Amino acid sequence: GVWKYEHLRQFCLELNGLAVKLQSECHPDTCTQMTATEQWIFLCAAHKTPKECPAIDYTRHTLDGAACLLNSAKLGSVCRRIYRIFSHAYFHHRQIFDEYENETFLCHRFTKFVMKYNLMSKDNLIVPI
Amino acid sequence: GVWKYEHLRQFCLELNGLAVKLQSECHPDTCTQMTATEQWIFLCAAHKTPKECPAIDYTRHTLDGAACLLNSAKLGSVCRRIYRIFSHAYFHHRQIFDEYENETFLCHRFTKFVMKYNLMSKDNLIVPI
Amino acid sequence: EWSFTTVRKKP
Amino acid sequence: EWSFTTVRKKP
Ligand SMILES: [Zn+2]
Ligand SMILES: [Zn+2]
Ligand SMILES: [Zn+2]
Ligand SMILES: [Zn+2]
Repeated sequence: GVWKYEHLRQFCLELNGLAVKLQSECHPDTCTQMTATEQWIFLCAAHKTPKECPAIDYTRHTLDGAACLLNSAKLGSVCRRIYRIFSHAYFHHRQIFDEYENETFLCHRFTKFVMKYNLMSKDNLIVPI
Repeated sequence: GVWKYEHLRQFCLELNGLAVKLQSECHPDTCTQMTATEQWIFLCAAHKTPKECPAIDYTRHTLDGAACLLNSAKLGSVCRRIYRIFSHAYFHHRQIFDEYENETFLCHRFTKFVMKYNLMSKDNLIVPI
Repeated sequence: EWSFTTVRKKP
Repeated sequence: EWSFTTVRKKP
């Protein structure tokens, strides 16, 4: 169980690399909500009440919340929310996603990890490989 | 908006009538979980962490929580949870449900109300009429 | 009870 | 962040 919290932390570190690459074109005037592909809006959980943060905010606040939870079932929630950073990038920032993935395989590695430890429902794994 | 909280309270009162009828055969040795029809278990929200209460407990704790919230989006959550009392009775206590519904039309009245005020997704309205 | 909904389906 | 899951799908 201790390795579960541990390996997740390295993922959050590299996921910051993706978030920094994204903030060059994922802006709140155009990515006004956190979405991936269907008619779902995702509400940012880093607030007293879940909030319709723009995608860039959702990304930052969620990574921040995960980094905070880690240095201190809860794993499943963090993983589900972190994964949306990948799905938003894959569907709305495909070029940046592709560049970053070809260099790090981060989404691949993260997907194998949440499946290896049963941390997300397979139904939520909508990004290929 | 004030009528929304108000009409719900009368529903919770009559829903206590159903809960009292159910407690004659909905026991925790046989209804060990709160379920309706599919492979979903419903976790009781009247606890610090959602709990796998037996159906009778889920029913009582949820009605109790709704009565408390009322005399003091939140409406949607209460409605969704209260509705499971109907679906559990309909699928696992069909005779009691049928007797009570023929006398009160409570599920009918409740369903029309949550649709009238858009308080539950229609996807969750699995009990007929 | 208390609520914390993080996914909403667009109308 | 914080979590409050009230529906679980049976294995
Ligand atoms: Zn974006
Ligand atoms: Zn936020
Ligand atoms: Zn029962
Ligand atoms: Zn309970």
